[PDB]
Amino acid sequence: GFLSGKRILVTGVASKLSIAYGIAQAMHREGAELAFTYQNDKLKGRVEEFAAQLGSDIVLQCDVAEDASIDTMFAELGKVWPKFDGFVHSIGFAPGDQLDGDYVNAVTREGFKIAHDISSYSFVAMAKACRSMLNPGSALLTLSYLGAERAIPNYNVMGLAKASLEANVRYMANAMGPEGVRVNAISAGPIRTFRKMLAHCEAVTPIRRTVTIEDVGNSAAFLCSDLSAGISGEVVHVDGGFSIAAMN
Amino acid sequence: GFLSGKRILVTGVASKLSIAYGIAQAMHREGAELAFTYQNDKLKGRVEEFAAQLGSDIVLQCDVAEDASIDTMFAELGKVWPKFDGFVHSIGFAPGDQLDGDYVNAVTREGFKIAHDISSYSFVAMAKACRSMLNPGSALLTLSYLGAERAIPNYNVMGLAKASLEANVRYMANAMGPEGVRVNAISAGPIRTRKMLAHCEAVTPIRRTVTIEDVGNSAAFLCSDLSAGISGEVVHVDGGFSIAAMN
Amino acid sequence: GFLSGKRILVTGVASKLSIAYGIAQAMHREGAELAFTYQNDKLKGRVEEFAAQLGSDIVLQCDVAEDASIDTMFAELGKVWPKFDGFVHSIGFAPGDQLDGDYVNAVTREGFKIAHDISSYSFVAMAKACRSMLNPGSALLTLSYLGAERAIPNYNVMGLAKASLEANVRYMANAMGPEGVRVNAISAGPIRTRKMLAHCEAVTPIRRTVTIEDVGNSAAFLCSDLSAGISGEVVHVDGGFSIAAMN
Amino acid sequence: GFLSGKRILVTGVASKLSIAYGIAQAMHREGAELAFTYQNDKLKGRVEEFAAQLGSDIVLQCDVAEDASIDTMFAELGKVWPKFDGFVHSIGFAPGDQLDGDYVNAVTREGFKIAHDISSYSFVAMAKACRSMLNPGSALLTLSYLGAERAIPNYNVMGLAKASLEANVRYMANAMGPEGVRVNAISAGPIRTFRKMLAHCEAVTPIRRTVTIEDVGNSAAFLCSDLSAGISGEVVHVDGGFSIAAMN
Ligand SMILES: [N]C(=O)C1=[C][N+]([C]2O[C]([C]OP(=O)([O-])OP([O])(=O)O[C][C]3O[C](N4[C]=NC5=C4N=[C]N=C5[N])[C]([O])[C]3[O])[C]([O])[C]2O[B@@]2([O])C3=C([C]=[C][C]=[C]3)[C]=NN2C([N])=O)=[C][C]=[C]1
Ligand SMILES: [N]C(=O)C1=[C][N+]([C]2O[C]([C]OP(=O)([O-])OP([O])(=O)O[C][C]3O[C](N4[C]=NC5=C4N=[C]N=C5[N])[C]([O])[C]3[O])[C]([O])[C]2O[B@@]2([O])C3=C([C]=[C][C]=[C]3)[C]=NN2C([N])=O)=[C][C]=[C]1
Ligand SMILES: [N]C(=O)C1=[C][N+]([C]2O[C]([C]OP(=O)([O-])OP([O])(=O)O[C][C]3O[C](N4[C]=NC5=C4N=[C]N=C5[N])[C]([O])[C]3[O])[C]([O])[C]2O[B@@]2([O])C3=C([C]=[C][C]=[C]3)[C]=NN2C([N])=O)=[C][C]=[C]1
Ligand SMILES: [N]C(=O)C1=[C][N+]([C]2O[C]([C]OP(=O)([O-])OP([O])(=O)O[C][C]3O[C](N4[C]=NC5=C4N=[C]N=C5[N])[C]([O])[C]3[O])[C]([O])[C]2O[B@@]2([O])C3=C([C]=[C][C]=[C]3)[C]=NN2C([N])=O)=[C][C]=[C]1
Repeated sequence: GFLSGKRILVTGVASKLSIAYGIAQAMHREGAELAFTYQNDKLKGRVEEFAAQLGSDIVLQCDVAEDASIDTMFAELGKVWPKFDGFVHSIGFAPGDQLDGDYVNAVTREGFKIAHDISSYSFVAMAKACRSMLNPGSALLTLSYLGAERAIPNYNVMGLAKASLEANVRYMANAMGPEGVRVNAISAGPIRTFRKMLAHCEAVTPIRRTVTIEDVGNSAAFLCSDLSAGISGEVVHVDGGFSIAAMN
Repeated sequence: GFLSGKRILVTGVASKLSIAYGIAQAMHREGAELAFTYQNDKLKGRVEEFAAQLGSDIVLQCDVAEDASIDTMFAELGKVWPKFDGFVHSIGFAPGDQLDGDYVNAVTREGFKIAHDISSYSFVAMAKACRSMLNPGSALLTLSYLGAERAIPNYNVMGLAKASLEANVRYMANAMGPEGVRVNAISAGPIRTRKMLAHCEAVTPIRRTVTIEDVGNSAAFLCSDLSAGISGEVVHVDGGFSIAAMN
Repeated sequence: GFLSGKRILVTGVASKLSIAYGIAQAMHREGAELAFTYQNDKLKGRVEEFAAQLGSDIVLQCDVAEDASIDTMFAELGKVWPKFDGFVHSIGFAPGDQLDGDYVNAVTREGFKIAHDISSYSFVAMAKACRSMLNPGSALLTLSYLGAERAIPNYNVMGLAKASLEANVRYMANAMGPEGVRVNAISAGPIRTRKMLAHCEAVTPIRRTVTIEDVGNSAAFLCSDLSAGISGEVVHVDGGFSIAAMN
Repeated sequence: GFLSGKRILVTGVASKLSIAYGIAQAMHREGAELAFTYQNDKLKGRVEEFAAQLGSDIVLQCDVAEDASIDTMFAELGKVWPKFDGFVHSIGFAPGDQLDGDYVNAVTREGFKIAHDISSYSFVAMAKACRSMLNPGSALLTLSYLGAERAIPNYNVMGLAKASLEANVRYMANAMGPEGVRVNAISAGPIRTFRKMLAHCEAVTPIRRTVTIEDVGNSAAFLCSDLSAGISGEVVHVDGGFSIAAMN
């Protein structure tokens, strides 16, 4: 596979529906050696077994809200991989009350802080903590959403956090490029991981279907492989062309 | 002039060189009645003098880091302006260590938190706190910068906070549009007040850096009923710098 | 008003509903002296009457399909305005068959050629033909549309021609900036004058379609010294429509 | 390879330095069956032999200035491939006088017409002429340049033609998507196929090198493969992050 010889850490695997699962799947298909993180001691067993099916028993706890947890995860990772070739950041959160109704009425100082901290800062917090561990030719990948670029009802403060995240992609690419690391995002179309949101995108997307975790995983695999050696700092739309049409 | 009849609150005046100052001068030139905030004790006197020179004695304390300080400022404002026509948000900050050197090395969780809180969250915090006071036809304005869109050396986490601020403009414009409020930003070129300035002078299509007068005249337009068809827009007032490459 | 002292040429007036008409009214309201072109014999009378109502008797024929017609129009213009301050380009056309149905089936080599020639090339053709006549401080303006940026059904090859027109704005702004000329576009929302209009009304943040008055007030700003810090910009005057999704 | 079972037409191969060559190379590496066009009876032998090295003796004359030539090329192609899975458009031209000096002084009605006709219209002229021949899952690819988005000295009217071309990508994707065809562009960084232009991009690009025809070919291969099934109507920057940095 075109990831042979690569070791990639994959965050965000929570179930077989997770975008991160589809990415891990495609990467394993392409010959990558994988490691997995999990947020809390609840997902622990569930992720250990997803890992197993994908050639791996590197399953490590990490809450990205805490610098200590990120450090201790990469110290653990360093025991089996003193060096490695990048990671997939597939993590986001905002408090539930943030994401319903009029944006201005819903947003709070605290809601804004957590959304940005978990959905955007954590991407660079992970890069900081593993920087000396990355091989030349490493690639970092995060997952964004059209909410960054357009005002979408209910998406609310997550849109700001995703915009911060896409700028984070650019400043990371810029800072880490000279030492041979690429940094990109995929802006994915909607996937079941909102019933009206999915339905709308299907009717008006150029490809006339919603994208799958397989489509996103294949794009992800490519973007973390040396095939994409020419691509850095880019948000690639894997939404079947939805964002480039209007009034279909 | 073209803002006669409008009541506009102007934040962020700190000196005669402040963008907010060029904006307040331009708006007063166009007949706006103005009100002013100041952040702390150190700036109160400067802002009173500027306000007096521009016909105003509404000078109110406001530290956008705190919800209570925004709320009491608007309660104070409501005694003289029970309704008004919008505000200019000309505020941002990141701790000094954030803005020098390699971005990935410089940024910290706390530095990121403050940059976004002060430079982005505060725009919608002010809007939330005065929403019921805004007349139909109101306009809100904030100030952003090309670092929101491109990776600029040393700008670092402030680029992320400005990107969050630009999306805030879109989300606020969309939320507030139905009750008659527009929300825009000006992405200003760097203002001569250091290596970046010499660069922008040479390669900007109009062959100079923009001034606070340029910015102020665009800002007054964007807060006036002349810009009635413009909302959720980041307008580049950088002399065309951003749209050129390899000049 | 804010265009006193400016001499601006206005193309594209065809009726009281023309965007160019709202623009000419707004500029005359702001003290500009105006000049007018008309495309052909059929429109001459309408444009003379409008010009007279707005204080002008400079009404000149110009078909931008031909180099000689642009050159003689500007030679005519130079007898009354040896120098002047810019022009509003409000011209586009594609043959009728281009603009209905599947894009790939509708477009032809000839239809593409004409759409780009008339709707894009003509902006720089006019600029070339009057370059030496423009005062420092001059501004050129053209009218574009969201189809330049997104695939819109039925707009078809006109979207490609508008994209070429937007890049023309950037290349002209960059070329002409050093001698004191700015060049911008307004990307106007669809104006009520059919299913698209009902759509834009419901989902546009300001909850209405923009009017030729909205467009005209932005255009007058962009041709005035108030927009001195703005060049090579496509400003969206569509009420925020383009920056929202799934409304 | 991830193009196995695909048949792709590749235009624009003029020499071993051509972007189209690097694309053909990568595609053949990935198992695609190839066909090649050539502009004039001069390149004929030279292209026939490039083809041979890449598993192919489908080498067909085509001048994209002429509808008849495009039609007769696809009729010929139809003799060996009644159906096929898309094509690479790697064609552009403007008269030499267009591309030097002040844009406004250099541009002419005729220069503008030819630049747009050859660099932009020809992409959709090819799609029109082979539409009934495309399999579901087909992909079309063209090559653009940052000149479309920014004003670059000397690039002049080619910038307008490339902007027209990128809009063409979107309207094509929109029109052809429902019948199962994707359409994308790669905006490539500078490649030797200007000595100061290359040099500048090397110093200030995040990856600190200019991209190669191999980087572009690998991205091209991906974008014409089913791995990119989620991507349509997109201009992918394969310029090593150059366009997303400023003042480096
Ligand atoms: N889905 C869709 O459609 C989309 C998405 N996106 C994105 O991506 C990401 C991922 O997510 P998903 O896959 O989808 O889901 P899940 O599976 O559930 O996952 C999540 C995750 O995360 C994590 N976390 C949290 N928190 C935390 C964590 N970790 C660690 N630490 C901490 N603290 C968990 O665990 C899991 O695993 C994301 O990012 C997304 O985004 B978003 O915003 C969205 C959605 C939807 C739609 C849109 C958007 C969802 N979600 N989100 C979030 N969360 O953020 C993109 C596109 C599309
Ligand atoms: N300059 C230039 O070039 C620019 C700018 N920009 C922007 O805008 C704004 C404003 O700025 P300026 O005017 O310039 O400055 P100053 O005067 O200093 O001011 C500021 C203000 O704020 C305030 N604050 C703070 N914090 C706070 C406040 N208030 C309240 N509360 C609180 N807490 C003070 O007081 C004053 O007044 C801004 O936003 C800006 O941005 B930035 O980032 C930038 C710069 C430069 C360049 C670029 C950018 C600077 N600064 N910044 C900040 N700070 O943020 C835009 C464009 C341009
Ligand atoms: N409307 C709306 O919605 C819009 C529009 N836009 C644009 O802008 C311009 C103008 O339009 P309007 O005003 O609307 O129309 P009218 O009135 O018809 O006008 C036109 C003009 O032009 C001229 N021409 C032609 N050809 C020629 C000329 N001149 C000279 N020479 C030659 N050859 C006539 O005469 C008249 O005056 C334009 O550009 C527009 O665009 B488009 O595309 C559109 C529409 C609609 C919608 C969208 C778009 C219509 N039309 N168009 C054309 N035509 O092109 C913008 C936005 C909006
Ligand atoms: N190079 C670089 O850097 C770049 C490029 N790009 C693009 O891509 C394409 C391709 O080109 P190249 O590869 O580069 O080159 P070559 O090899 O030489 O090729 C060309 C071709 O074409 C053809 N043709 C022409 N005409 C015609 C034809 N065919 C057919 N028919 C007709 N009529 C020939 O044969 C050959 O093969 C292109 O498109 C490009 O673009 B551009 O604009 C550019 C350049 C440079 C830089 C930039 C840009 C060059 N060139 N070009 C043109 N031509 O167009 C992209 C990016 C980069």
